[PDB]
Amino acid sequence: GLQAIAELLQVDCEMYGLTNDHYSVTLRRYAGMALTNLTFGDVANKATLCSMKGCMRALVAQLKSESEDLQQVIASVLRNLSWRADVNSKKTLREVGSVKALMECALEVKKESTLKSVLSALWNLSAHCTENKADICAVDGALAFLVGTLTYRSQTNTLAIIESGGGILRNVSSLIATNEDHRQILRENNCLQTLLQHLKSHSLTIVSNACGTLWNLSARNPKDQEALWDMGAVSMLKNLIHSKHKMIAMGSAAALRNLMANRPA
Amino acid sequence: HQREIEGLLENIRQLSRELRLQMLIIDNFIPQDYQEMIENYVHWNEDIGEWQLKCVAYTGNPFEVDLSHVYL
Amino acid sequence: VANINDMDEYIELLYEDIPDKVRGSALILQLARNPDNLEELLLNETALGALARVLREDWKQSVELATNIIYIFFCFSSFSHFHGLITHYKIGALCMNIIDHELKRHELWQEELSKKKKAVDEDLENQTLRKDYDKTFKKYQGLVVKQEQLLRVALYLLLNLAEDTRTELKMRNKNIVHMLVKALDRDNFELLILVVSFLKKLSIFMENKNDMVEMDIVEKLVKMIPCEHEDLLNITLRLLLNLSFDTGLRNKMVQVGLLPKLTALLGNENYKQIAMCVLYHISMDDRFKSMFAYTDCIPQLMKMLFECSDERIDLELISFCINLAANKRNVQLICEGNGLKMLMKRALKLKDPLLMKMIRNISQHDGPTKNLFIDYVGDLAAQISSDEEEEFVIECLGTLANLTIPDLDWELVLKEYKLVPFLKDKLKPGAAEDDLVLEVVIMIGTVSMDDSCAALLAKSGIIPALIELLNAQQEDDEFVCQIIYVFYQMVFHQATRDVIIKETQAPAYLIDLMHDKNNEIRKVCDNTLDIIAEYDEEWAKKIQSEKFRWHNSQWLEMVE
Amino acid sequence: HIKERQELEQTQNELTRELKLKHLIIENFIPLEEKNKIMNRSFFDDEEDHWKLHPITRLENQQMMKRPVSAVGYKRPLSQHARMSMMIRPEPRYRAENIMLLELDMPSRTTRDY
Repeated sequence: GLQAIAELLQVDCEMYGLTNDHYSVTLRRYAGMALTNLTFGDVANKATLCSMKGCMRALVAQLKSESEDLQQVIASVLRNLSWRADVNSKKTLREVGSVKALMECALEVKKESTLKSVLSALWNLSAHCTENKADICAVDGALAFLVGTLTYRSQTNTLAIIESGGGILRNVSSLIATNEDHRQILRENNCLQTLLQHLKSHSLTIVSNACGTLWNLSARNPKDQEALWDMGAVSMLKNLIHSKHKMIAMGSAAALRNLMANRPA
Repeated sequence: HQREIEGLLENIRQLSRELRLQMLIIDNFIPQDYQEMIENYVHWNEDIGEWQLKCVAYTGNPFEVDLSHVYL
Repeated sequence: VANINDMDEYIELLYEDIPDKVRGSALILQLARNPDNLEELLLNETALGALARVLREDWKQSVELATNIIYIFFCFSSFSHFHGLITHYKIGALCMNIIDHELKRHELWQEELSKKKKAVDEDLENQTLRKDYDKTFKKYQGLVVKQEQLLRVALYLLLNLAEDTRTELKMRNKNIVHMLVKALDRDNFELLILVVSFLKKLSIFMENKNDMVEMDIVEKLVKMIPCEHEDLLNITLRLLLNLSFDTGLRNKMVQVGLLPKLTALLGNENYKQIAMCVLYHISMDDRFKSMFAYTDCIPQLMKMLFECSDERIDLELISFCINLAANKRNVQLICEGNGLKMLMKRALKLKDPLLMKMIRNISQHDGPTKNLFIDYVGDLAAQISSDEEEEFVIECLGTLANLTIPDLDWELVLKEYKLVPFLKDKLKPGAAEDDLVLEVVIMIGTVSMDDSCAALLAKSGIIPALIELLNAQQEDDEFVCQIIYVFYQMVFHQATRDVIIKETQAPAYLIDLMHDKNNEIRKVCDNTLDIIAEYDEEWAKKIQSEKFRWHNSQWLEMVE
Repeated sequence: HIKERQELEQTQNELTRELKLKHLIIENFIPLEEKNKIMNRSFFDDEEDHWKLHPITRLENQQMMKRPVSAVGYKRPLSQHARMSMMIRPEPRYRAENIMLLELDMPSRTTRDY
């Protein structure tokens, strides 16, 4: 059934391309929901779907369609494909370039649900290998929007999208820690200010993400270190050392360690 | 409908008993002043149906015998 | 018999005919057996050299020629200076491979004799079974007897060279102890005793012990300590005494089953000291103390403790008994048949602190041994009034302290005896040494389960002394734990609760260290403050406020 | 009936509202040990329709706690001075057990027979 649905979807997308016909959109809706339902929690189904290169080649092109519901469904499908994927599936997902088309599409996404799906799929993919982080950092206007989701005022008061944005920023900040340009465009929007406040946040996931980012950015540069020193990060980073959650503890301790090595002299 | 009302009343009674017990525990642990201070740092999210506690990441929650020295 | 009084024409025949080598060796044995001929034999040059030369290869086939190895150099080896000539002629090194390949050939003989019984299916008194089997058995018996004697005298010369540290180090380099333990499997008294004396000589040093530990010795000596020869048991027991130091060897001893035979030897012999020392060393771990009481140690220890007439009873028996008393299974047997009464009588007829230690260790237990102690409070309390030095009063005091029966009313004891003023005086930091004061504190705690003494304790001014002691001895967790436990004792008796709450700052000192590093001190503080909170609401509010300023301390610091 | 059911459901919503308040406050600010202590102590009174506490001193199990074995880990309470004296001095006065230090059996003179 899964293979039959994937085959029908890929042949439809090949024989019609990017079309605005309503019936084709509804058929692709059915197919996408079917794949998301069928691939949920099935490693074998995920591997089978990721073995079909034509399927995901058809899928990635759908991100550029005018219907944002198609964007959201393709994002969910790529989410469940990238979640705990094996080496072959991760490499195959990287090959079809889903990262670039997903993250470009997020800039054009207007609906909250579609943006949540796309950013969550990016968060799942961003931990696979450093190449995904490279593609994320290489899109024009990429980091300037990644920082913009931290201060997102959600319509339904949900913290899913901000959690996704913090996770992506933590994942991709390793390359942000090596080049001055990315750090500069981060400073242009006062990213550290929104990162420090995330330590006091209502959600524990947000605190873990902020600790990871503070670990990554504060290392190996004087300017961000003294900027964090001016805003008093040392007090809240020291208070978070003994946390029960592993990621929070390591992030806070390491960030305080990097700040400690640069005391005024 | 009588059985439904009786079950609803029983649920009310159980919930009241449980929350009274919880207030008991909160009285023997947390003072009233800091019960009030805590209530100013918590918010209700109706969409998710759960509380929100700011700074949720800051809450509190030789005599062995050794005779090995004898040999050089 | 050919008795001679001269030399030559005897060592001359020792390198020209194999059958007469053995007769020449016997003649040399007879010549060297008496000591007055030793100097003449030594002065006979080229005599030991020829013996060594015929000795380097003729020790593998006849066995009877292996008599020629020693019994002449033996009497030389009884003197110190001849050891230099012994290293000159290198009898030790050749003796090494002598013993080694005799043991190898003994195992070879064992395996051929064992495999020669496989032909029992058809017995016909011929080469298949019997006949030649009888001949092999006979030559076996002769060869094994003579070779056992040869090993006996060879390792005898080995002991006579073992006095030197360097010579013993060279000997231990050659891996002696392996073949030494292998020779222990033989059945003949004298060679075994030489083996065990040699092994005891090596057993002081830890290098030879480490060469010993890999191969089991204790299992081989298990079936041998019931042997009939006195010097054998003496030196074997000394050897086990040297082997008890190592912990691993001692677990070997316990698991093999050496304890019953050790206790049997401790029954009644001339081996009291050595067997009892070994048994005491085995006792020094908690696991082996329990195996004693299973009809092994026997209550006879109490008997020879009761007989011994002197002002100071011997240290060994009292130490063994004290370490037996660490365990309830031994302690129940100790007090069987009301031995505790004569234990009192001995303890009190003279100042013997060691028996007091034994009965103190008896009294640390919940069982009926505690119940019997209720009758001795006056007899103990008489000597509590600082009468016989300090090393005596501590034991009596501590023995009384561990006597915690909630039904016993102590106020009679405190007013007749026990010197409540001296209890208060001892709490002064500058009064006495800290162990006595700590024992007094245990006393103050253990007199407080009785309500009648609550008013006395409240009036006596003991609480200020306890508080000053806690302030002056807050560093060590033992004093803090025990004083706070006295406070726990003494709060809920309705008379000292008021004093502690309202007159003294004790609950503040309980607040300060509610959550300390040690689990027990914190548990006692928690239970005492829980008991305080019910009768007093202000300290309850403070009890919440503190430890709320500690439970969420970083939280509050971040808000501030 | 519909109005009564709606009012009752509002009551349930507010009840679990404040119940979750208490649960979150406990799960963030109150340890598990003290929760267990108060849970063991407390008991509900049906006559007065409110929760009460059994006083410790008035509990039925008035059997009193058992004295600590040692705060330093020994078999009996032990002063620091006693531990120091155990370490330095051979005096059996400060020890519960293991009071005698036997010596290694020194090797005697080798003369037995034969």
